[PDB]
This record gives sequence, C-alpha cells and structure tokens, in this order.
Amino acid sequence: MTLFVLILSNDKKLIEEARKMAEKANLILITVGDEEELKKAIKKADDIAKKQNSSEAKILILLEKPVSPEYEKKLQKYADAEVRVRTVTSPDEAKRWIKEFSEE
Repeated sequence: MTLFVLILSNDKKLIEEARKMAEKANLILITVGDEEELKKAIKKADDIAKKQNSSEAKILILLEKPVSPEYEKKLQKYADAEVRVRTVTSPDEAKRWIKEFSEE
C-alpha cells in the first residue's frame, strides 16, 4: 500500500514539520502551491500508485481550506485511492493527522 500526501499549506515551520514527519514515515509528500497544481500532484500520486498499488492506496491532503465530505470524495474519485482531505492550522496538528493516517 503506497501512502501519499499532498499539501496546500505554506507556513515555513509547518512545511518543515509536515515533511520531516512524512519523510521519515517514507510517505510520498508532494509539496505544491495552487489548487490546480494540487490536482497535478494528486494525479502524479495516482500515476505512481497505479504502477503497483493503486488497487488500494491511501492519500492524505493537508490543505488550508474548509473541506466538505463531498469535496473529499471529488478528489478521492479523481485519483484512484482513498484520500482523506485534511484542513490544517498549526504544525503539530498536521503531524497528528499524519499519525492518524500512517498509524491508523
């Protein structure tokens, strides 16, 4: 099961903590900045997963944006995987979600 993570959250220390956490968790973290660019990173995640594990993969998206259930499933149906869209505020919060994702 290949675990990916995307992020639209440009805070200096947040990005540090977020990467450091997922990096040592050996997750595929693609840091982009833009809603459209996210869809390209998400697509890339789909492509990378597809090669081997897109049968059942899980992806986390750490973004700063109010996310609704349907909104999650829109992105979830975009890349074939089970993506969990996550709005983040502070570095520690993002790290918690990474734990809830990689260590569920």
